[PDB]
Amino acid sequence: MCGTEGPNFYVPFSNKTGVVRSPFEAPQYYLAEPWQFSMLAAYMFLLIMLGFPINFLTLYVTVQHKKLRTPLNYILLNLAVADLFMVFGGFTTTLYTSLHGYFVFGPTGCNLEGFFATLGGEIALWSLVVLAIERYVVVCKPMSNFRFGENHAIMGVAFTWVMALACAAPPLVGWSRYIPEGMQCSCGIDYYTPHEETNNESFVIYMFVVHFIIPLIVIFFCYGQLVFTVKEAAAQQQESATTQKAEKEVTRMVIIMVIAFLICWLPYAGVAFYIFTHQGSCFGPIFMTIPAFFAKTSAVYNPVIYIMMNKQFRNCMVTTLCCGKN
Ligand SMILES: *[C@@H]1O[C@H](CO)[C@@H](O[C@@H]2O[C@H](CO)[C@@H](O[C@@H]3O[C@H](CO[C@H]4O[C@H](CO)[C@@H](O)[C@H](O)[C@@H]4O)[C@@H](O)[C@H](O[C@H]4O[C@H](CO)[C@@H](O)[C@H](O)[C@@H]4O)[C@@H]3O)[C@H](O)[C@H]2NC(C)=O)[C@H](O)[C@H]1NC(C)=O
Ligand SMILES: O=C1N=C(CC(=O)N2CCC3(CC2)Oc2ccccc2O3)CC=C1Cl
Ligand SMILES: CCCCCCCCO[C@@H]1O[C@H](CO)[C@@H](O)[C@H](O)[C@H]1O
Ligand SMILES: CCCCCCCCO[C@@H]1O[C@H](CO)[C@@H](O)[C@H](O)[C@H]1O
Ligand SMILES: CCCCCCCCO[C@@H]1O[C@H](CO)[C@@H](O)[C@H](O)[C@H]1O
Ligand SMILES: CCCCCCCCO[C@@H]1O[C@H](CO)[C@@H](O)[C@H](O)[C@H]1O
Ligand SMILES: CCCCCCCCO[C@@H]1O[C@H](CO)[C@@H](O)[C@H](O)[C@H]1O
Ligand SMILES: *C(=O)CCCCCCCCCCCCCCC
Repeated sequence: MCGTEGPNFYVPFSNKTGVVRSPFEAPQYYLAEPWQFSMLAAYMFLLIMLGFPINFLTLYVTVQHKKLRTPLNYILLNLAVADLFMVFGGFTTTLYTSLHGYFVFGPTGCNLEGFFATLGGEIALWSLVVLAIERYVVVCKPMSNFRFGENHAIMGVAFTWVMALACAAPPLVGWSRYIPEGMQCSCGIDYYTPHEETNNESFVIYMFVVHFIIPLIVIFFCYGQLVFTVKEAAAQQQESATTQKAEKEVTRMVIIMVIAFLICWLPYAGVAFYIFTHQGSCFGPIFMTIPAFFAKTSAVYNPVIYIMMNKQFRNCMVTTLCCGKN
């Protein structure tokens, strides 16, 4: 008796005192104090205020700077758009519901806000995967006579939308479901409930393997094989000081990317390990929602790492911000 079940929701609080209400109808202040809902709102405001300009400025400077519109950069524009789906489909909605203390848009808004928030983060995820595959193909040259062009870059972008739809869409048609999560102001995939009518179990396994394990293996193989290729080539040109400098910065950048991906990936595995073991107990409105809580920040630090630290974009954006000068 950990929570209160209802049609289209699961509140992580016991109704033995009769105070639980539908997360679609009334504030959930038994889950958390009003000021904690405010701090949830303040966190969404921070994400909006950092995440909109950075990701929008990424799209804007690409319009103003011809050098950025290369095919290898398409997937980074895709990342920028995905983060904007997170900012507007997710963070902005959640700022609004947060300040009511429940999901005021009803179950219909739940499927909508759950779709677009989930799609956004899933496109971002697979953009980091596709970018690693592309960099691996361009550097390690696994295919004999191959040249990466506009057509290949478009396939990569389309591929992320297919993978994101492969996660975000089934809950609208009967495999898993969208429900309010945590403090009941955002909607998402149901990992909290063994809903047999929508076969929640097999979807969690499908998510764990296809949308969690596979991304880690591809990112690690590709980038590891790339660092290996760059390090062997540098080893054969050791008197080229710039080749050595270029080798160090590629390695340093792969480490930053992979570490930043683990900062978002390991919390889910940490919580996962707390459900493989420690299966019996109940989970508060914060337990499985801690990884989701902190993964939202990827809408800010991913463009900082992949776009803002890109030597090209950085100078482009400085010129754009500075009305053309410097
Ligand atoms: C967590 O647990 C609580 C406690 O059980 C649930 O809240 C109760 O929900 C039931 C309905 O499911 C509520 O019952 C309905 O109350 C209506 C209003 O009652 C108030 O006003 C009357 C005077 O009209 C007072 O006497 C009473 O004390 C209340 O203050 C009634 O109009 C309803 O009557 C209709 O339905 C019943 C059958 O349930 C019939 O017998 C009647 O003839 C009539 O058709 C009904 O009684 C109850 O008031 C709620 N209690 C509280 C404390 O809120 C939550 O739903 C549950 N949470 C979740 C998420 O499930
Ligand atoms: O790679 C990633 N994939 C992500 C996709 C996603 O939203 N998640 C759904 C919940 C998920 C997988 C992760 O976490 C689980 C823990 C235990 C059992 C099943 C699980 O499914 C997010 C972030 C990264 Cl870094
Ligand atoms: C830098 C560390 C920040 C920690 C913030 C913890 C704030 C706790 O603050 C307390 O929380 C209670 C919760 O109901 C309130 O009722 C108390 O009035 C309040 O003082
Ligand atoms: C840009 C941010 C807009 C925030 C809009 C918050 C509106 C909150 O609305 C409030 O919700 C309460 C229920 O929790 C009602 O009881 C109040 O009457 C109502 O004013
Ligand atoms: C150190 C602070 C950790 C705070 C963890 C808070 C977990 C609350 O859960 C949160 O509820 C929100 C409302 O539905 C959701 O939109 C968020 O995705 C979810 O993480
Ligand atoms: C480094 C990887 C970048 C992308 C990380 C995506 C994390 C997505 O996080 C997911 O967001 C959904 C919608 O808010 C929630 O329903 C899920 O509970 C949550 O895990
Ligand atoms: C996804 C896999 C990421 C691969 C990161 C490789 C980091 C290797 O890092 C390198 O290791 C060398 C070991 O001799 C050290 O000598 C170098 O100083 C160091 O740059
Ligand atoms: C040229 O490259 C710079 C052009 C002039 C920009 C100077 C203004 C920058 C201010 C940005 C930070 C504002 C902080 C607001 C915080 C709420």
